[PDB]
Amino acid sequence: TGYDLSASTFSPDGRVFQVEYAMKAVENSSTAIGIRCKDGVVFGVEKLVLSKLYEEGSNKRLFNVDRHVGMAVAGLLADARSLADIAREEASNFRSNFGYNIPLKHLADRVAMYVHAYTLYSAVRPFGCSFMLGSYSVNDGAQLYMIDPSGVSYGYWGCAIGKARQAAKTEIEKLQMKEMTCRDIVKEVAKIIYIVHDEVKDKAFELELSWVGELTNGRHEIVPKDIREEAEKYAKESLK
Amino acid sequence: SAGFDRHITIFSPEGRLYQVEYAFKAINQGGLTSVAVRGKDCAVIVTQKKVPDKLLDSSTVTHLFKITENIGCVMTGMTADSRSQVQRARYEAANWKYKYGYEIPVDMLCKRIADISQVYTQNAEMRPLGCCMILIGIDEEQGPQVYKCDPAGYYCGFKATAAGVKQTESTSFLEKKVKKKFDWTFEQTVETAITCLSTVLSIDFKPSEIEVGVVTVENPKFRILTEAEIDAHLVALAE
Amino acid sequence: ERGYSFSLTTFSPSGKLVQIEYALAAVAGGAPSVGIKAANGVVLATEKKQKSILYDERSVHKVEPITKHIGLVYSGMGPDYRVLVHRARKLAQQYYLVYQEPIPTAQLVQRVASVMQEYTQSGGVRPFGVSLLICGWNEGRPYLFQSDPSGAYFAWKATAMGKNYVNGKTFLEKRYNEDLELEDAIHTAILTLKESFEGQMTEDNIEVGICNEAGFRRLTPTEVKDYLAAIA
Amino acid sequence: RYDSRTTIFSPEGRLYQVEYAMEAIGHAGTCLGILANDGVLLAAERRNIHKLLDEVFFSEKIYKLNEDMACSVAGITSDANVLTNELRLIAQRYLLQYQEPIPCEQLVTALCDIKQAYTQFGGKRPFGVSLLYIGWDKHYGFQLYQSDPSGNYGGWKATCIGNNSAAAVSMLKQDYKEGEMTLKSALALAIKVLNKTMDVSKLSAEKVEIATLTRENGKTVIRVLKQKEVEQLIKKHEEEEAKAEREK
Amino acid sequence: SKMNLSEEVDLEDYVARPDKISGADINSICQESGMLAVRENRYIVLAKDFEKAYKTVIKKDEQEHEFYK
Repeated sequence: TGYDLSASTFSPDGRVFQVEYAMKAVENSSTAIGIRCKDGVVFGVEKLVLSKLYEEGSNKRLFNVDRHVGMAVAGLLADARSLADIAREEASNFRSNFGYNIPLKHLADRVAMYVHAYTLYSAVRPFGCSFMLGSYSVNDGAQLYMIDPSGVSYGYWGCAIGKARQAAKTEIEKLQMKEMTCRDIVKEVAKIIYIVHDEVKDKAFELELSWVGELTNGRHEIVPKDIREEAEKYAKESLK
Repeated sequence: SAGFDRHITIFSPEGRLYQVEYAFKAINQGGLTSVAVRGKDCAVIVTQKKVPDKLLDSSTVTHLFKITENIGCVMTGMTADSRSQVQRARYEAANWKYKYGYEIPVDMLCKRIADISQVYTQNAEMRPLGCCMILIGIDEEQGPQVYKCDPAGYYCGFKATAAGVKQTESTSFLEKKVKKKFDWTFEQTVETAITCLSTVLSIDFKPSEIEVGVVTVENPKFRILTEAEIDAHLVALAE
Repeated sequence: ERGYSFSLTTFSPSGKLVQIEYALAAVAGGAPSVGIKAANGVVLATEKKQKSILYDERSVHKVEPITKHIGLVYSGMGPDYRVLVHRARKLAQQYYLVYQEPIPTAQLVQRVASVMQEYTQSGGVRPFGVSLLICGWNEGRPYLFQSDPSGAYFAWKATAMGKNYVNGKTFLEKRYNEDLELEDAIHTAILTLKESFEGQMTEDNIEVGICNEAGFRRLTPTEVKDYLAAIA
Repeated sequence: RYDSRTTIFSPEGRLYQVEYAMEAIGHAGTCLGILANDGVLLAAERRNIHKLLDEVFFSEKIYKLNEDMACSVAGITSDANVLTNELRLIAQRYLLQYQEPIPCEQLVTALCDIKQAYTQFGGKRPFGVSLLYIGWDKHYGFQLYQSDPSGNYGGWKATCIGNNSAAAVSMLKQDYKEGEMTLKSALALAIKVLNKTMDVSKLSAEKVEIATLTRENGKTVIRVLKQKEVEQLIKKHEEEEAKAEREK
Repeated sequence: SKMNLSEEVDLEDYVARPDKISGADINSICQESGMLAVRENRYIVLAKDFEKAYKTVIKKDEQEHEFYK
């Protein structure tokens, strides 16, 4: 109280409260997980359908930053879409000024610095969305970076963001992502998403998958339905 | 007295800037501690590498950021602000090299960084970067140099220094240590840094949790010690 | 009148720009600094105490040169002193470029004070929490001025700023004579700092610099050592 | 309250910040000027008379603006410097544009316009400096001009600004003979007024500056009285006071 | 006077120091000297513990955040 009204005021104990509040906004959203294969990165988010009138794909949280980069936002969807636009702009500028695809580490660092710049001023508020970036290229392998409203971003072997972050993390540790390929790990991602779902507080959800790896020739695209359905079947095979 | 701590540009009745002090207190939020020691011909920095999760990529959690080949840094404090400050430092070093030819000395480098921090703390436009910057680098005619320089914009040269949650105890240990004149050798410098951090932390210092970077007169290039050299230094330290 | 002690662009009902006095109080809580003008030169002396032996004493110098014949000593906040010395150097170089003559000390002080005043006229910019003490040797006569965050500048013959400045001022007007010379001025600065100094005054703990006709130069630790040994 | 910023109007229609700035002027040292038939002068009091303070400029309170203008200063030192620098700038700009000296009132009007703009636009505090002006011009000759922090000026024959202004002005109005004052009589009156305007007795010469404006052979020489003539005036006033008490 | 003290301690060594410390500081110095002597199971107060107590009490700056000075 008193020190939490603006993003530029330090608390007496020394913590920017607005950033923590924006974090709490992210924690209020649904779970989005990304698992790095031995040979790629797979994205899966739990997209709740708020009303049945929607169009089985409206306001999707899976965004294509570039040909090889994918984003799996979780949080305030307007801020997430704006951040996806900023990431696309950064990737396009990097490609235009340097001639080659932006490395995932550099893109994550730049988008994080853009995010962190919004926790520095009183006239702007920190972003209310947390997003994870994934890409694959034979030159530098598979990378997966998660960026939260603070602007901090390090690579992850496997990360979750949203309400059931903790449960998704407990389940994802018992997976040996170091050696598995991006084929069965998609079924695993579907199974974890189905485990992390309340189903009595959240009425329904539409599972959407995404990946980038060797089997997608280094590009990021929507997971094909002809194997997304089998991932869903494996998820149903698990009782929860 | 307590009403003057909401804007950085407002002076306390006793003549203090409370927002700057709060930013200083924000440095300890990371829960990490970094210590830097200057030898006769080398400068060694070590810092905690906390990975409280098996799924983190330990390669990307490193707090040692290389400003240039002959200038290195360790950043303690809030992560995002520290990363912004290192990007600014790299830009400043590159601009100095482009504008004057010769590489920027370490003191001048984060003296410019501290000038940026000070202009931040004077004009109330952005919050000061809650991150302490510790610089190293071999400089000609002056030997090794390590300068710690802070959000307030205060920069100084140190024979040894440290910043983080466990700052005062580590500085007291170094005071007890840097009073006995002895050959400050590479081995001895790394050993004394590791002893400082271990004793202040009261931790056995498994090699996976400490990350070390050193610049030497013989090799004036910032080099980050990998697992093998860190373990060798620890075992040489124990015996 | 606690309601008017926040903004810099408002007048108190009594008519006091409260933030200026607050910055002055911040200045007076700074490190001691004393400067004396002798018949042949000017002496600037500040104490430079680190919290530990862990600090390189020679890395940061409280006494800095502006031109070949202008010095700077401060009492207050060092980070503000750095921007102040940078601005003073730029103003001196601009004057030199325009007029092809080393900038007069009075003119340098006036321009520096105008820079200091520039931060005391708008909300959102903090007054410089540091007061400068400026030496100089112009037209064959020594100069000594003090510039405040208020923007006011005067022509102190001899003064002490910072912590325990009252004691330093009381020592002055007692051991200060208008017809002294450079060595006596150095000695007077040494004793003036001494009674405002806690602990032993080492060659690293006190930084001095004379500002005579030969120009301003920061005395090396050897000269401070021999001067202190003569005093001690 | 209605004094949060200068742009706020009180319900009665009073700029409280402006009134605060004017009431603050009394904190400044005493400054006064007397208009005589053959010239005009200014008198100032040095509040800071510390023996450790060197006097190098000899014009800390009275500033020369143009070859035929001068001004006394009372108020905030930084604002004082800013206003005098702007005064010199306006004077030289008018000289460059018209190639004739400023008719005094124009320069005063320029300062008053700047000050009014400062008290009108938001984000700027009023200039807490009230300054007297002296000068000679081809249209009306010797003039004494007064400036307030609000930018309201006015022609005057003799005023006082600073400490104990009201008493000095009242005694000026009591014992000023219109159209019968010479520069010597004006100096004597200024010394008499400054004697008991300030609480300090004996009227030390080191604590008082006087500058006089004269019209000699069309040159308009601005003279600041040195310590010798000031001390001579002090002794003259002392002997006059001794003669006055002889009747007692 | 009431303390046991020792022959080797010379209070004039501590008095002549330029540090400006109040009478409360003197009392604190002496009490810390007694505590240091008692901690080492010694009933006599010597130069070393008195010096260490002096140094401890003299240290009053604490943080000061390094830029106010």
